[PDB]
Amino acid sequence: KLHHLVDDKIHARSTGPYSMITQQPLGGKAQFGGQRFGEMECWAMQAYG
Amino acid sequence: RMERVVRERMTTQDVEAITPQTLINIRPVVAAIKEFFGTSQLSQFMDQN
Amino acid sequence: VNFFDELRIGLATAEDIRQWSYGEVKKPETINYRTLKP
Amino acid sequence: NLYRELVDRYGEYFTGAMGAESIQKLIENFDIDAEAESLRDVIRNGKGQKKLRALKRLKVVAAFQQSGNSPMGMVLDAVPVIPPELRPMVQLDGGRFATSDLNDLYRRVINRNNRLKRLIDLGAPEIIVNNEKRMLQESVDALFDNGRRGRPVTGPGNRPLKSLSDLLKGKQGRFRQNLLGKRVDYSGRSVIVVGPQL
Amino acid sequence: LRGSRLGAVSYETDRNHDLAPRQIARYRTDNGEEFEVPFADDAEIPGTWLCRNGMEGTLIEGDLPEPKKVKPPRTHWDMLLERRSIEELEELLKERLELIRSRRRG
Amino acid sequence: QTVFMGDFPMMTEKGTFIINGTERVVVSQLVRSPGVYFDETIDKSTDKT
Amino acid sequence: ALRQARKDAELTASADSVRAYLKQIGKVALLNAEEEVELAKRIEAGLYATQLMTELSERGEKLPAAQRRDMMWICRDGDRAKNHLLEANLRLVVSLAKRYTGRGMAFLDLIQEGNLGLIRAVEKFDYTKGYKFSTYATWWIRQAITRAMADQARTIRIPVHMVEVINKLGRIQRELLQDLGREPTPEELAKEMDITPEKVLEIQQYAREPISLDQTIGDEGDSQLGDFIEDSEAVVAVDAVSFTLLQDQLQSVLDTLSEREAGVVRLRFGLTDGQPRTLDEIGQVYGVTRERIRQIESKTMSKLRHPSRSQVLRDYL
Repeated sequence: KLHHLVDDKIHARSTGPYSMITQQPLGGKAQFGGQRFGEMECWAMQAYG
Repeated sequence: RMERVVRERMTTQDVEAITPQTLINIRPVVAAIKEFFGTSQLSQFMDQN
Repeated sequence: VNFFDELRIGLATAEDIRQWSYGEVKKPETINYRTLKP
Repeated sequence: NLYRELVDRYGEYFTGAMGAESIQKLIENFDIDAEAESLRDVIRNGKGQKKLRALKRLKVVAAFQQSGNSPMGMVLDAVPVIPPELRPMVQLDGGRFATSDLNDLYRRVINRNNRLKRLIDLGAPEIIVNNEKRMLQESVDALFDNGRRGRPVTGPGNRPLKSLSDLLKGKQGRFRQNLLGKRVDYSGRSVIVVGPQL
Repeated sequence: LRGSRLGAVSYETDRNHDLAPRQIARYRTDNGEEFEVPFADDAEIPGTWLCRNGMEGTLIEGDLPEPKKVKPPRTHWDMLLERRSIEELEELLKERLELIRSRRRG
Repeated sequence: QTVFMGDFPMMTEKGTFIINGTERVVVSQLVRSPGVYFDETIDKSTDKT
Repeated sequence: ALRQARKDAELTASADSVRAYLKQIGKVALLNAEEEVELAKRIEAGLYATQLMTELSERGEKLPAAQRRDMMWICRDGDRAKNHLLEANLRLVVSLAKRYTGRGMAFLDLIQEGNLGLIRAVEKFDYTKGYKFSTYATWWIRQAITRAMADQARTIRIPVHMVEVINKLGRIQRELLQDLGREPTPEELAKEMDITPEKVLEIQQYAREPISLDQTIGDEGDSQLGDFIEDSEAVVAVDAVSFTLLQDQLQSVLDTLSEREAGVVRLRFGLTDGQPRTLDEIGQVYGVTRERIRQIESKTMSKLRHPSRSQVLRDYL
């Protein structure tokens, strides 16, 4: 039984803490934290229109 | 580092009044050991799964 | 307000720089050590 | 030695200086138009390496001629200071403090500028004043872009400091990401399994 | 790892429909710069003001109270004066004067 | 004299050090030994060793 | 040949700029006591001469041409001799400042504060006491260097007296670590310090210097630390909407109350003006007394404790 259990991985955020200098959401699941909607996803959403 | 300190203070200190207790500075040696065992990429956190 | 249409970068001059500012910082201190106020 | 013996014997007939103020005087006494036309003449008639050097220069000379930018802005007289909240001083849990690493560079610049002001007001030799001006130049250079001239201005632990350029530049600088990709609210993640009845 | 700017955000709602009335004063520096400051109505107007430029400016209104600025703290001349005497310095000045005399015309 | 040089961390029976209550392991490092190392390249502009 | 190589090396870039400053100061050699006496007499004579022209300029003299010209010469030569003395002892400034590096400040900053102390020392040098200049000047150099180190080497500026007590506490705890071996406990440090333990604790708190927001994530510098600090001073986005809903509900419950007495409560707690004002002001705006106001306050207050008004308001507290 490997040490990659779901309870360590499941994560969600509607609203939570915010970063310091920039006002972006925090991340890492230690706080609430959010997922990085990075550059490649920006391209993927641009391609959809 | 300690040798640099000790040979700096060999000259400035008066002769016929000194002893290795007064000459040896152990703070840089213990600082180096503590800096090695803590915050070094090779002094790794022990992985016990 | 939006209505963004152009962005013009350019070499700023001293008369522009001292027109942007609201003051002239002239002391190398940040916070009073005891009361923690700027 | 040569310079001092010309100036103390031939003090008239010319003006000669040293440092950034001399560059400012040069930019003051510089006709962009006639120089640009001379470069056009060189490209029109000359050839070879002189040609290529004329092409590269004109790419900068004609850039300053076409728009309304005076080239005086190349030298600097008043240095702007970024707002405090973009270089914050925060009190971490534990009564600690965290600078944003620009406060130290600004402190160095203000220290050296104030020291230069006091030196000039008091009456100081040419060597000390020129050394102070050179350090003011180096502090401003470190503020705008670390790692360019000399050595990177280091901090504790021999870590290079983060200047203003090192915040625009880099993969982690604002221009590339934290502007194109951002952490988002109303989001989550989880490990996935097969849903063959969906 | 919490953090704070040593400030507090007030959850108050804007009340632009009425504010306390605000007067406006015009300050002027020595080099012909003009600055407008919306000072409080029920408040004193300081004729000497530190303006947006950074130098000290005075009000365009004519008051001129002249705060009697302080003399220079200490000069080289003050420091030589306290460690010597006037006649000793006059003797040294005479010594240098006759020195350059004997240098020049012999 | 007999000068106190400082506390020296001691490895336990299991091959691990104990720093600040936590357990840490110093990982053996592979490095390039000092010496003389004669090596060759080829030059495509000249075809010589 | 060899001298040609010397002249070639004389013109190099030296991008370090401390090496450049050192090659610059290498131009000027040292001086001995008699020329120090000569320079001191020259600078004092020039300063007296400039004082005397300034005195004679005001309301004074149409000076003789030769006398006028030659104490102009004296006045310029005083500054010349001064300048020469400072150039002579800049290397002394460097020699005293070389040992204070490695902490707090940079090297050339310390050089420049030593130079300022040197100007101050040549300002207060007396030669009639018959002493070598270095003995007197070292005092001012060390004072200026330690002052500029004290009040210009921390992001949060600690004044000089607290810097001195912090340095003394650090030295004492260091020597006790080296000699006693056993780590100094704070109260014993207070005993040696001849101060109270709580003052020692406050000193230990004040000495703490700020880390950077651009260092290690937790252990290594993968991500700047400033990307893992929350913001307690921020809109949490549930407080704002909850606060607005509280506003509307409190206004509704106040409206369901009686007429003008709910409004007296509104003024008393300042729900529209922003300031509370007192019974004098409520009476002034209404034309009534103060005891009636307090009775109205108590009567209105009693009803809002009753559940129908409280049930839609209790959850907010």
